[PDB]
Amino acid sequence: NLPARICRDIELFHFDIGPFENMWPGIFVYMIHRSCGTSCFELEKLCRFIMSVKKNYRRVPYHNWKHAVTVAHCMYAILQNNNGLFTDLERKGLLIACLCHDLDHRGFSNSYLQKFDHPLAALYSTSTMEQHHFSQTVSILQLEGHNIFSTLSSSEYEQVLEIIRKAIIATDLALYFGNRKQLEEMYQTGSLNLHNQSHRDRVIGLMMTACDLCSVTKLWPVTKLTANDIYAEFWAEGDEMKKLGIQPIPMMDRDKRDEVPQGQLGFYNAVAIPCYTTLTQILPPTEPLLKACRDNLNQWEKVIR
Ligand SMILES: COc1cc2ncnc(N3CC[C@@H](Oc4cnc5ccccc5n4)C3)c2cc1OC
Ligand SMILES: [Mg+2]
Ligand SMILES: [Zn+2]
Repeated sequence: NLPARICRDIELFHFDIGPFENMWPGIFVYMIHRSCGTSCFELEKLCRFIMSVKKNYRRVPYHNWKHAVTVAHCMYAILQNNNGLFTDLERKGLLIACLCHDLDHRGFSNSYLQKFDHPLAALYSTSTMEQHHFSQTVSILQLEGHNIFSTLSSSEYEQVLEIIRKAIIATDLALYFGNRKQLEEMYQTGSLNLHNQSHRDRVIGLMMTACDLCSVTKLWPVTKLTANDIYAEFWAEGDEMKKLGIQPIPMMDRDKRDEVPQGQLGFYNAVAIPCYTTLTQILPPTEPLLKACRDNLNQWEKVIR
């Protein structure tokens, strides 16, 4: 049961889940119980499911089990501050999707799997790792004693698996540019309709981006330390590009590590700032995510000065 500090701070968008792994299942149970009532799930089955999810994340620098529970926490905070917009089934699907959305990641991009000619890239030619993450989730749910949705009707099971598949695939950041461009146009023409399932699927895709990127919405010491882990994987991938005989892009080239601050400025301006600006226009109570992101941009601008 939750320590008082955590019961309080868990409600902040910039909560950090701490270094005790064994506290994370209970943090996730607490969130999904607070969002979806306690009858939502059988505690034993859900416990079994969380441990199996944990076991199928790898010990890589950034796309690991801590990233998964962090992305789930950001979704919890968005859903808690947007009471009555999403259904109980959407709330449960989206927290499950976040916990599962990088299952079995090895720390390499879809672009590297494609250049390597990995077998996953023949199986899933677009959104390769994300199609795999969703495949892993379904395989885990299919293990004995792991069907945390066994009390739903067949129709509601199929519906929640669809909420989860679309939410996982939307974490392919290649898809975010076009999604956010469509949402911005809907917002500005006043045509966005949350009753329209295609529009609602877009807003959930943007939620998934905002949660996947949320290191840039923590406080600066967290954001800066997290950036170490993000570059650790990118530089490992850049080494592997070099070994295939392909010069990596600068972000993946550890010899270009002095240009980190400039690369962060690029990212914030092209991706994170527009992402949280669009999200705040659609869901005004997400505004703290945007304010934290602007503060971090100003920190990277300070490092440059
Ligand atoms: C907080 O630091 C982060 C966090 C990430 N989380 C998840 N995926 C990331 N990437 C996926 C492929 C890449 O995608 C892209 C897409 N578009 C751009 C535009 C301008 C600069 C960089 C851009 N990168 C980079 C980053 C990248 C990053 O900073 C350099
Ligand atoms: Mg991912
Ligand atoms: Zn992720």
